Amino acid sequence: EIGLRVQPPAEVCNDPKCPWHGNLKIHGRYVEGIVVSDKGKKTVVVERQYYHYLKKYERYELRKSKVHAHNPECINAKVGDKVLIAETRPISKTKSWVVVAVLQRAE
Amino acid sequence: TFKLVISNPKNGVAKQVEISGPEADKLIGRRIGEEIPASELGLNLSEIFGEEIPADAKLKITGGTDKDGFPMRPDVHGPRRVKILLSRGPGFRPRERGERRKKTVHGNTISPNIVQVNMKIVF
Amino acid sequence: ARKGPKRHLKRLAAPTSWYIHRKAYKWAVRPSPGPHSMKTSIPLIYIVRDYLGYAKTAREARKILNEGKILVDGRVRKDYKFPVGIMDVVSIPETGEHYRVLPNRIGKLILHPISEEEAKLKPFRINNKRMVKGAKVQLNLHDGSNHLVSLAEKDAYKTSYTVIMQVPERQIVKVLPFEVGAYVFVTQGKNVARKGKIVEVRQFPMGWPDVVTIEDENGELFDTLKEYAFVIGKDKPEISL
Amino acid sequence: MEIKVTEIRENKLLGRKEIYFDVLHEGEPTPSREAVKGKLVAMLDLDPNTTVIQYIRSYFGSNVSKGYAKAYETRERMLYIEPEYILVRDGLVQK
RNA sequence: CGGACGGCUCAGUAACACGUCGGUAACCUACCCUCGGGAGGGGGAUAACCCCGGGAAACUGGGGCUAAUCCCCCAUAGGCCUGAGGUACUGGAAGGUCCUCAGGCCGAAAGGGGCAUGCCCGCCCGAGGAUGGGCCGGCGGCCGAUUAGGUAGUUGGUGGGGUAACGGCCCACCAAGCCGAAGAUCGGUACGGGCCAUGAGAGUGGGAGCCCGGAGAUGGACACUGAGACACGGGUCCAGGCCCUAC
Ligand SMILES: [Zn+2]
Repeated sequence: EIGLRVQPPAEVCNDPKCPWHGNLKIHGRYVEGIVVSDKGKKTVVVERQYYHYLKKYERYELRKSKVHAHNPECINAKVGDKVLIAETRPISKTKSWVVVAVLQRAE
Repeated sequence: TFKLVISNPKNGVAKQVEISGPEADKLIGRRIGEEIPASELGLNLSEIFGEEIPADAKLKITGGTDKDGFPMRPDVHGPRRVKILLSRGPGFRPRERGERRKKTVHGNTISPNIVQVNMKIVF
Repeated sequence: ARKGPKRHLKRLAAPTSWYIHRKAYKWAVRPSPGPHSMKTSIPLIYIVRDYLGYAKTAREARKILNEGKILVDGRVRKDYKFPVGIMDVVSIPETGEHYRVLPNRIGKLILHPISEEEAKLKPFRINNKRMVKGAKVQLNLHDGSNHLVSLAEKDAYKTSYTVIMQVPERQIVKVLPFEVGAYVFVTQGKNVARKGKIVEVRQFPMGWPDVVTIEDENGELFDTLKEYAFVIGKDKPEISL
Repeated sequence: MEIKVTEIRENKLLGRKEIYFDVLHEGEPTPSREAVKGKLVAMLDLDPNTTVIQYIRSYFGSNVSKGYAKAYETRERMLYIEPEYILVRDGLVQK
C-alpha cells in the first residue's frame, strides 16, 4: 500500500517502473494537473495554473508551469484528463514525476 | 679517456683508474650486463687493487656517467640521450610519494661521450 | 573552491544555542564530531572557561582537562573539542559539583545543579531499532549511542520510549513508555523547555512527521513534534528540572 | 594608601586563591606593586612568595583603584601554571 | 600524521550559479562517539653509515652493511554477486536489515610501544551516529523584436556499459518527438544573496571592504598520490614572456 490514499488500478502491472506492483518509490510532494500532451511513449506533460502577486501594482498575474511525468500502462492517461502526480528519483533527462491516479477523465 | 671504478664486494672496496687508447676503444659498443676479462684492457688487479685476485677474473659492466653528468639506464637501449617520465630510479630520487619527473639520461650502450664506468668483479 | 573539509569556525557563524560573545574575537573552537549534533552541544572548554570560571585562558583549561578532573556521564574526557549536550551530567569531584545540561526557553544551553544520587542516572530516548547478526536487537539512542537487548525482551522497547541507565556501566532500570498520561519535556522548537502531560497524538501521510498535544500545569494546551517530546516520567518527573 | 578586600574565591583544580581588592589613595599617586603586596600579605597572612599580583588598575577620576592577586600553595605549581611574564613583572624570577 | 584548512581576487558565468522549502528507500566520508568482537604463523628489502666517484650548477651512478607502527605471503574472521525459501525489525511505504540453504569470486590486523608488578597510548573487522560533502526536484530573482523560428543524442522507449551513486552520462536498436508571440533561440551586460544609499511613504538606484555560498591561481589542456585534489607554497605538455650558463 503506497503511502498515498487513493484507489489503486484494477490491473496487475509487471513493469518495474510502476509504484503499484513495482519498484518505483514515491517520496515528497503531490499535486494535481491537466494533461496537455500524450505523444511520447509512457510519457505525459502536465500543466497547473497559479496566480503570482505583484506588489508595486497591488495585483496578480496568472502563470502556467509544465512538468514531464512517467505514465504507466496500468494507469493509462490521455489528453484532457485530470491527474495526480508524485515526485520520485530521476527516470530520464526531463522526467522525475509519476502519475498515481486519474481523478476525472475527458472526452 | 675513460675512468674506471673497480669494485670488489668480498671486502667492499673500490679503486679508480684512468685509461686511454685501444684498451678504451674496446669497451665501446658493449652494454650493461656484459663480462670482460681484465687483461684485455691492459691492466692487472694484483698490484694496484689489493692483495691477490685469481686469474681468469672477469669485469662486469654496471653503469657510468657522461660529460655533462647524466647517468646511464639499462632499460634504455642505444648510445643516445632521452628525456623520460620517471617514478623510480636509477636516474631519479623521488623524494615524495607518487612523484614523477622528466629526467634526461644516457642509454644502455657505451659511446665516447661517456666519462666514467663502474665495474664489478665476478668470481 | 573548497577541495576538502573545514577545520575552522568563525565566531559570527557559531550556533545560537551557545553563550558566546560573538564580536570579541574572530575565531571560535570548531567542535569535533561525536555524541550529539552541533545544534545540541557545546565544547568542554567553553564550560570550563566561560560557564563556570575555573580558568581564564585556554592553556589553563587544557591543563585542567589533561590532569583528568572533568567527567561526562561518569567518564574522563581530556579533549577540549568534545561536545557536551542535552541530559549530559558534568561532574567535578574535587569540588563535589554535579550539573545537568538542559535548554532554556530561549533555546540556549544551561547547567542545572543536582545531587550525587541523581548524578548517577541518565535518561535516553530510543530513536531506532535494528536487527543485528545473531538475531539480536540494537537500540539507537538520542545521543547516537547504542545498546543491545535480546529477542525475548524486544516488545518492551519502542522508538519513542525512554530508558534510564547507570551511566559509566550502562545498566538499564525503569523503562518509561510513550503514552497518553506521560510527563514530557520539550527539547527543541518554539516551545522548548515547556513541560506537561501528553493529551493526544496525530499521524499524517506521505512522510510528514507526527504531532503531539500536551497539557501544562496551568491547563494551557499546546503542540509540538513527537520527536521533540522527551518522556521523563509517568505522572511525575523522575529527574529534576 | 589603604586596602579593602572585596572578593575571595578558592580554585581547588588549579590550587590557588583568587583575591579581588580595592585600593584607596586620595591625593596620592597610584601605589606600587611592592607596597600593595606588602600590605596584602601583612593583612591576610600569606607567604610573599607563592603570591602574584595580576594587575592594579586606576580609573578616570576616582582615587579608588582595583587590584587582582593570586595566592598559591606551592611554588612548583605556581611556576608550572603561571606564565613567565608576570613573574618577571613582579620580580619573583630573573630572565 | 598534516600539508585539500587558513589567506587573496572577482576574470569567467543569465546557470539548479544563488535564495528558500523539501528529497536521496539512488551515494561516499580519515580525524571523533557508542556497542559488539579480534590480534595466529612465516618471510624481504632498503635510507642513513663505509670505500670510489660524475657534473659549472640543477642534479645524479656503482659496490658493501643494517632496522621498524616500512613492504610482502599463508590461514582464519570478514566483504561482494546470484538463485531458492522463511517471516524477526524499522518505516508512510521494502527482499533494505535478520534467519536457512546452495554455487562461487575478493580477502584483515602493529599484541606494536610506556610504566610498573594491572594501567596509559596505539592496530583490524562489524552495526549505528556525528561531521563534511556529492546528486535531484518545486517556487523566486536584468535589458533588447532595426534578434522569429530553433533542436538531430536532439525528445522519449527497450536492452546494456560505466559511476560512489539516479540519470542520453555513454553505446546498440525502435520511433518522432522537445522548445516557442504568456518571447524560444541569438546577442548585450553582470559573480549571487544577507544588506546599503535615498525619500513622508509608495518607490527609485547600487550590491568592493563584514558573514554565507560560487568561481579562479600567466592562457589552455591532462594525470599521479591520497578519506578527500585533476591540487593556492606539488607534477606533464603547447603557446606566450623573463632569468642563470663554462653553450
Ligand atoms: Zn500494477
